[PDB]
Amino acid sequence: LTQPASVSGSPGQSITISCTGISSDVETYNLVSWYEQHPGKAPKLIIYEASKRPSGVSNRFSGSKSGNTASLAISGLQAEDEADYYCCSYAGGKSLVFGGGTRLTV
Amino acid sequence: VQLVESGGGLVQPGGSLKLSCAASGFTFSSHWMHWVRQAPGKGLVWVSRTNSDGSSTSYADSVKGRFMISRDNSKNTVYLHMNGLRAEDTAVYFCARDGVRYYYDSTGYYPDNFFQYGLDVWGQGTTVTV
Amino acid sequence: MRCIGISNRDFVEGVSGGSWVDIVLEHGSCVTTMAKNKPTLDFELIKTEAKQPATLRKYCIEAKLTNTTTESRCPTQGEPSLNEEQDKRFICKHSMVDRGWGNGCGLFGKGGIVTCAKFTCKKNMEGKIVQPENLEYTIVITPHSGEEHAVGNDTGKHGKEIKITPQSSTTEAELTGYGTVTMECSPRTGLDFNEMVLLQMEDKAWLVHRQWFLDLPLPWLPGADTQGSNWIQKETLVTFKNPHAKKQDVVVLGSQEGAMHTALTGATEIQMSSGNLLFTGHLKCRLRMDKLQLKGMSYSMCTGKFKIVKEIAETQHGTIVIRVQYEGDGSPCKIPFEITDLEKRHVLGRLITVNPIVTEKDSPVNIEAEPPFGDSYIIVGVEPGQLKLNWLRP
Ligand SMILES: *[C@@H]1O[C@H](CO[C@@H]2O[C@@H](C)[C@@H](O)[C@@H](O)[C@@H]2O)[C@@H](O[C@@H]2O[C@H](CO)[C@@H](O[C@@H]3O[C@H](CO[C@H]4O[C@H](CO)[C@@H](O)[C@H](O)[C@@H]4O)[C@@H](O)[C@H](O[C@H]4O[C@H](CO)[C@@H](O)[C@H](O)[C@@H]4O)[C@@H]3O)[C@H](O)[C@H]2NC(C)=O)[C@H](O)[C@H]1NC(C)=O
Ligand SMILES: *[C@@H]1O[C@H](CO)[C@@H](O)[C@H](O)[C@H]1NC(C)=O
Repeated sequence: LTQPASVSGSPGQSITISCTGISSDVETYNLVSWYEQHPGKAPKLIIYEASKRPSGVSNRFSGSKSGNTASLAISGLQAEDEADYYCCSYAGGKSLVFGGGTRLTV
Repeated sequence: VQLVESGGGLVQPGGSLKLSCAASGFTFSSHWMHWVRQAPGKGLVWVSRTNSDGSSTSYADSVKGRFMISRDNSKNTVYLHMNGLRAEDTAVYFCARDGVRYYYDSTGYYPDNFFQYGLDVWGQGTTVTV
Repeated sequence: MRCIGISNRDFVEGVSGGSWVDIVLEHGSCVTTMAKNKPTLDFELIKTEAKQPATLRKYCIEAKLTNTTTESRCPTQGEPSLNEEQDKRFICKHSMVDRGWGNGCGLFGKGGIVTCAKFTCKKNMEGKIVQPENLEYTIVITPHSGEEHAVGNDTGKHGKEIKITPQSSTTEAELTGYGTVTMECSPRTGLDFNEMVLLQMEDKAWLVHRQWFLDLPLPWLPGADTQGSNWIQKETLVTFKNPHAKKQDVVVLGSQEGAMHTALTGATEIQMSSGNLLFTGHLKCRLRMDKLQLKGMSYSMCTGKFKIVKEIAETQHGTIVIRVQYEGDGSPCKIPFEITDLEKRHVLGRLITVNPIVTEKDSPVNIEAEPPFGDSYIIVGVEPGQLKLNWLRP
């Protein structure tokens, strides 16, 4: 699963984080998961099922699904969003794989 | 809704270490539990998963053979057995609860391919150096 | 002298002197052979070995199920399938499970489930076919060379080791200082290996009926696949359980070790001492002392006095053993020996260790002889200083 190295964006600005990794099956991308992890601290589920967002996670956080790509949108950047973002999906029917990791710089 | 972790410390290469992850605040017996690795200053790596009883288990190709997952619903705890630990296996191990699967499988038993998951609750982790 | 101290000790002597003599050897038995103007010999069967066994089958008596994998599909989604199904080290079974909204399916109905588990054998037994002619027998021929350490010495190489097969029975054995003894044996096994399988189980063995061995309901490997992974009939010890159409579970059936031993009551057992097989049967052998000769005999008697260097001990058969050292001159020498009555009138009792000689003065000689019942006098050496020793024998 290949994620861009790092994505930088000004506060107020809307950005997007891609996620694409070889797998040729709709079963994979439709089940992409996104995690917000600050340094040292434990990860947090921000998006599940490619677009579904759990209660607590800010409205600004969006979930897109492409044919062979996955996208995480942060519509309106804030200073507090400066962290590490990791996508995740199915390697095989019973296996999970995390992405390269994107470093969000506000 | 807690996920406590223990077992970390000094470990020599090609050695045995058992990692225990305690649980409270949910129906543990009914939830799929996961193990996820993370290097000192690098990215997340999914390690293993377990269904309710431990009949369906999965492992990363990187650990396949040298690792082993297990759990007892009595103690409400999940375990990771790591034998023949190579130097490249050095990281902070995390135990996570697949809470999303519970909205779909209220039993947490059925080993389906590509079922909807989402590692809801995470533990604080535990560092191992090998 | 190796036989001295063994309970099942047979004293065998030839008829018309002793040119030839018939002896029966067995595990635990020991035979002392005597022939006139021929050295006394100790024969003992020490080993029996099935030398070219052919494994027929190998049975698993203790099974272990590991590396369990399960896959399930929703109703109207097809039969589930694992790559462990094609793998022969695994045991797989499909079933049907009730699926609904509450367990993760958009529609209610039966959903296919498949469980696979790796069959690993913990303990096994082997069924070897032995050709009767391929049973190797090891016999020790220890002469009655008065030798200081000879007496009951199991390890210290005093005797010649010879190997016999039912096929090759006739053997010439060279005993240093005595010549050659010829052995024409004939094994009396009691039970032949005709349509018999030698069923070996760790440290125990049995002789079982072939078809019975080939009919045991246990997982097995052929003789053609030893160190193999694909165990045939894993189902005889593995059982699958799904009684509520909720979950499929694999179960083992537990060690058949004990169960087997019970079926093997009406079977000829074979024991094992120090990891080798101890066949119950006898072994009749014919001896030839024709090329055997007493060491010395052309020697002169001992001019000097003798010294009893160890207290006279009586064997379980009434015979006595006497260790005497030479203090005189003449060695290589010939020991004067006699057992008489309390007035030296008649020479009573025989001599087991025939023609006792001294090689080196410094080396003691062990003399074994059967004293007569009642009161006797053991006479060692010649005048002066003749060793007179009174003996008691009720
Ligand atoms: C069963 O048989 C054993 C061996 O079988 C026989 O061995 C020889 C002796 C022949 O009879 C032959 O026909 C057989 O193959 C037997 O073991 C042997 O016994 C002797 C002792 O009786 C062992 O040791 C030797 O003796 C000296 C002791 O010296 C003092 O005593 C003697 C009188 O006994 C005096 O003459 C001296 O002046 C001394 O006061 C040992 O010290 C020495 O052994 C050590 O030294 C040698 C040489 O440096 C080393 O090679 C050894 O390893 C020792 O460290 C002598 O060698 C003799 O070793 C031993 N032979 C073998 C092959 O082991 C045993 O006694 C019999 N047992 C029974 C219960 O019947
Ligand atoms: C099966 O699991 C055991 C215990 O974890 C392990 O030792 C073994 O290597 C695994 N099987 C295979 C085929 O590697």
